[PDB]
Amino acid sequence: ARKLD
Amino acid sequence: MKLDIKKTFSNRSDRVKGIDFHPTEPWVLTTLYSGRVEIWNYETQVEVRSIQVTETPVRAGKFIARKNWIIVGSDDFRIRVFNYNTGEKVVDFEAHPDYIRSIAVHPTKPYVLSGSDDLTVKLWNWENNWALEQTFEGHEHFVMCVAFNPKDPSTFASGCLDRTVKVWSLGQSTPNFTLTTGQERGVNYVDYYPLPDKPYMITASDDLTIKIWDYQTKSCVATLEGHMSNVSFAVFHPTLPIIISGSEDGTLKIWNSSTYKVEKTLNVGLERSWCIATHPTGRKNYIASGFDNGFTVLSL
Repeated sequence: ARKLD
Repeated sequence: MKLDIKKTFSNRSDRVKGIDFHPTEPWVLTTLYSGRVEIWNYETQVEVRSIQVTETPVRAGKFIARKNWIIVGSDDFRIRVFNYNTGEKVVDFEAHPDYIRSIAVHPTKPYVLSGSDDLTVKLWNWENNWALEQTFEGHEHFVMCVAFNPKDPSTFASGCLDRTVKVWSLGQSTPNFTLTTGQERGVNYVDYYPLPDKPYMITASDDLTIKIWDYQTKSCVATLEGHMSNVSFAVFHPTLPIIISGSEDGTLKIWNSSTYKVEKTLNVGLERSWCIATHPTGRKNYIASGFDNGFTVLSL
């Protein structure tokens, strides 16, 4: 799950 | 190579994902991972207005000063516009079927660009009932950043996790060109040098690098190395001969824009850096950055 932050 | 950096205002808050300066009021907008947005007067250190917009992250936010608006985009897929004088919610619509990462506002025309995890950039016209005027298709991963060319805003750039920047013309369906950046973990950010003397763009990547591009030759002019974790952004300052970058390594770096060497590293103490704004006309040479634990406004 990329770039959630 | 003389810098004089002063802290104008810093405040603690939840993670700041978007940030923007008002062109004529001493205000900064912050958009937060918590779904809140805040407008601060950084001279008086007092809140102008704040809104709990949603419960999802608001990753993108800009002033549209000529309309007395802010425009924000969030992980609930929606674009919302608020009048900052009254607090009126002006519009509220689903813009993409996925997260909104970036919003850009045209300098003269009533156009907004949004970039999304849906692999597209979309163009909205607020003088035509916020119509979807065009969708730009071609990227193959999340579109992380969109930016109009300030010198020719009939064109804009998109930076994408597919490792490319695409430069487009409004009204045309394919890119005028694609930069294969060689930044193999993707592009997080793209910015234009704002002055007429150089046709330059700049890209930041998870691969720890920043690259400068000549958009007429499509060549990489320079690669800036030094950050120790993902580079969230890199921008040219509008008045000073510097580039400012920020990273999940917790630092801001100021680079000489002629030699492309680092001049100063700032350990802001707010953990990871996510976003950046520069005052459009260089008032006090202000810059502002948003972090995990708040934001800071610095005069240079």
